[PDB]
Amino acid sequence: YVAPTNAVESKLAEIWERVLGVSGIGILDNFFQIGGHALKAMAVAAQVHREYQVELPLKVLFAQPTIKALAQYVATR
Amino acid sequence: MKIYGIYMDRPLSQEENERFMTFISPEKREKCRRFYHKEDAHRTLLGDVLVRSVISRQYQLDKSDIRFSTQEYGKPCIPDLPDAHFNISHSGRWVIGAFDSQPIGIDIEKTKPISLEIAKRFFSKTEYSDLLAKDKDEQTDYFYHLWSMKESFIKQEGKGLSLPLDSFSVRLHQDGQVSIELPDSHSPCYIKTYEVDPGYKMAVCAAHPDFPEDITMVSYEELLR
Ligand SMILES: CC(C)(COP(=O)(O)OP(=O)(O)OC[C@H]1O[C@@H](n2cnc3c(N)ncnc32)[C@H](O)[C@@H]1OP(=O)(O)O)[C@@H](O)C(=O)NCCC(=O)NCCS
Ligand SMILES: [Mg+2]
Ligand SMILES: [Mg+2]
Repeated sequence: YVAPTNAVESKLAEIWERVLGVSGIGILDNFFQIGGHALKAMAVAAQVHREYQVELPLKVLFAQPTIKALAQYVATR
Repeated sequence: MKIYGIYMDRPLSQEENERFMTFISPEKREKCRRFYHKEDAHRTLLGDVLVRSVISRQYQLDKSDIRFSTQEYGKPCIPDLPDAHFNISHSGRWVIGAFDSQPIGIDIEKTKPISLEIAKRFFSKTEYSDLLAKDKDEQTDYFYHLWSMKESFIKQEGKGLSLPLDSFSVRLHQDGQVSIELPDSHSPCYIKTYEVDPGYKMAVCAAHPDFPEDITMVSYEELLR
């Protein structure tokens, strides 16, 4: 477990927690090992666009399914 | 074509779990151990064993002899047995698998009320319009049809969600047949929906129209053989 270290990680954690119904997600947790699946990945991508006006391609979420990676991608855009 | 289903009327016991773990690769074992939720572990486990059991029976191999790989989008295959095309899907209490001599896709998803936002954002305009045409009485159910039908296609093709959901359109007609709009060009494909459980939508996508009429149920005991 790695606690979030910045605002984008914490927010993405809040998004993931709400989508997955699980509490206290670390930033190295694999989305698909902690209850994630395709339908919930879509909901994750929808809420990233609503929050940050950033288009999260699904292939990116599948390729690097951690908050740290996703925060990186979201921040740089 | 064969379609097998596993209904999880109860969780796997610790014995069963450990016995199922016997059939799989070290890597797959560590993967099952990394699941936060037990049921996700059990679904993945059962799917692996389902493929091992069906293909081992067909080629007269032992279950544990089978070696899996994946192609670039994560679609599982058996490099030694390239004629043995298969696909798995799991959701809730269902683990289902399809098997054919050509590439095949399958999907099942538990229905849960949901907004149309995902359809608006990701599906083709045609599908979104079809969805809006349904009465509130039916829109959740039609969304899960669209979802499972489309996913059966992208899983057949092998790219999964790397293939944009708005690049093709599917339609479930009132008579029960599914049509697909593809740039064909594209090889023939066919989608059939299956009603195996009222709380779930399921579909299969195959290279030909010779689908079984019903699915074959498989018990834990059969799989533990
Ligand atoms: C394929 C797919 C949509 C599955 O979504 P899902 O609804 O969460 O999972 P389902 O229960 O329907 O199916 C699970 C099974 O699908 C199979 N599968 C995985 N990837 C697949 C793919 N690309 N094509 C076909 N089948 C696939 C596996 O057997 C998997 O079982 P397992 O995870 O227990 O080993 C989804 O995993 C996907 O889009 N994967 C591709 C992601 C991608 O684009 N990666 C490339 C990064 S560059
Ligand atoms: Mg699943
Ligand atoms: Mg699915």
